[PDB]
Amino acid sequence: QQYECVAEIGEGAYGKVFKARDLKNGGRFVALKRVRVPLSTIREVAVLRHLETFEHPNVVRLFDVCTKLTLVFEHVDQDLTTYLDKVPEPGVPTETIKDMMFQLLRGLDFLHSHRVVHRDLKPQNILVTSSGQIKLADFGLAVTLWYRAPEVLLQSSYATPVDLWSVGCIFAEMFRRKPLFRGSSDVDQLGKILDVIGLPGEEDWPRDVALPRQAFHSKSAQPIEKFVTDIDELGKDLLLKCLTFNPAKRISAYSALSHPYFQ
Ligand SMILES: C[C@@H]1CCCCn2ncc(-c3nc(Nc4ccc(N5CCN(C)CC5)cn4)ncc3F)c21
Repeated sequence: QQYECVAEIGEGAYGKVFKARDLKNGGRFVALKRVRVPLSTIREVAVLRHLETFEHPNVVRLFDVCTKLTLVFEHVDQDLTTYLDKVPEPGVPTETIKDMMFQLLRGLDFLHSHRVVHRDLKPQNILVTSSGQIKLADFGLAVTLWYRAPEVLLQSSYATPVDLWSVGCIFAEMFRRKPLFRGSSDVDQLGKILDVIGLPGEEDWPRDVALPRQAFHSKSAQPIEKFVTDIDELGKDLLLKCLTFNPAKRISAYSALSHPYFQ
């Protein structure tokens, strides 16, 4: 084979990911991934090869596609979840957050501008280069609920604001170094959320969902500076807009890039 697997670096419902040697391209480490045995896959692959034509610095580069189906990416040495583990005390520098957040919002904005929703944005998909660059992975191709948007939990909409709620949970985890909303089910996840952001208005609750608003009793909207520590006045306003219950009122990645927090 053109690539030689050396170690497993990821497993799940997306497929099995391997660290491999690019035997033909200088022995560089690459990320292999195999998908199962269709025409909807033809669709999602052409999109992946189309976004590659742009070669965005905040998305993992696609080196090859083979034939059930093998996907070769640029190997980046570690992910966000092992970066936050190994980072020294007392945490991530305040500007290292601001920079990584901007790279995150740029990759998401690139993905959203081309009408691609990540749908599972979490630290395990966020990768950090040895240089410190944020490169997104595991998208454009079809369990932890800790980063699901409220509208995915309620099962109503699954649009681009879904990824911006996750950005809020990652934003707060870059000050906590621990997940903000950590639930054991979708009904518990939505509860741990509303316990902090507050019970929204009756018109903010989507319709035809099985879970009614009156199901929860999270009486107050709590101040976010209690659950997240060390966030500035701007880091609060930006984080509050990502963690907005109504996806229509929630901030977009394009509007988040042009926010006072990134000056
Ligand atoms: C498998 C990942 C992430 C999941 C989601 C699936 N997906 N998709 C792409 C990648 C990916 N990952 C890396 N590198 C990486 C990732 C994790 C790790 N890990 C090794 C095991 N450790 C316990 C944690 C760190 C090491 N290199 N480099 C390029 C990539 F395109 C991954």
